Amino acid sequence: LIYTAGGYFRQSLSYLEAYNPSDGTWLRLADLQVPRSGLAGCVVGGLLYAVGGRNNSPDGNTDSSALDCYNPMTNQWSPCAPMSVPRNRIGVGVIDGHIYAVGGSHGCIHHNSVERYEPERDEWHLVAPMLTRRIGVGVAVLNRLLYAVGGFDGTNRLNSAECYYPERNEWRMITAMNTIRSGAGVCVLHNCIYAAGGYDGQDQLNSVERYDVATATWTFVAPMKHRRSALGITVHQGRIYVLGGYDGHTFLDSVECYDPDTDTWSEVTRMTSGRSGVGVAVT
Repeated sequence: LIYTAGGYFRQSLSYLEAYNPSDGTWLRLADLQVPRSGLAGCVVGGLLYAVGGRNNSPDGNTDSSALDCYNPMTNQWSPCAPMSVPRNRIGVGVIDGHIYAVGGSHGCIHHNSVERYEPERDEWHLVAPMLTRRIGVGVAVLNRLLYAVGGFDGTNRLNSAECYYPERNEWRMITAMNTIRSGAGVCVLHNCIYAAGGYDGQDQLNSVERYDVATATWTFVAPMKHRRSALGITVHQGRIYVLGGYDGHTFLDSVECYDPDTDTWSEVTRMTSGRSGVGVAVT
């Protein structure tokens, strides 16, 4: 099932909920220990991890270096070692069972730094920094290479993407997206890096485009029905789901589903309550 952790609606949230695309219904689980928005989620060894973010509350706005791990058959969170720095609006990806933490912000500092986590050793380690400072960065893994896509460097929203090679611990710029996207949902479906929605400094976006590594080309596909940034994104049974986000007016509860065979989006469910800035992963 598709798990959503954290989010924002008037304050950062602690919710953990699971949607099942078969039954159409939602299941409510254990709260995060600390509320977080702007976090990322991923799954390693079947366990779901919540990475970075910020606790935006009536009493504070503290950026998060936390890493916490949740177990689906214990329904228990337990803390792991924290990162070198707080990273709000972080991106994450998984290569070889290891979590890479990319970019994000701490106050007015916009990180280009990156670090890697080891679940069997509960250790963070710093790797090579990106070429670009990127908050609201989208991250994807394809052929075991790590891609950092879009974001905001503090002045400009970005259409650039760059690629990390783990045996070359070096960053390489690639072909830019057609669209500037901060806070897009970025995932891999088929064997393309998809970038959906986001914010370009003027409008929240409903357009979607995908990267083919062999031809180094980005191509548009069908747009979502409603513009959205700070969406959670995941792939389930060969299909993309986008969860919530902010459309410039409303915190959406809409969940849209992209069918790649038809190049069609459909509204499939409502989240229990509208929210943005979640971490999503499937297990």
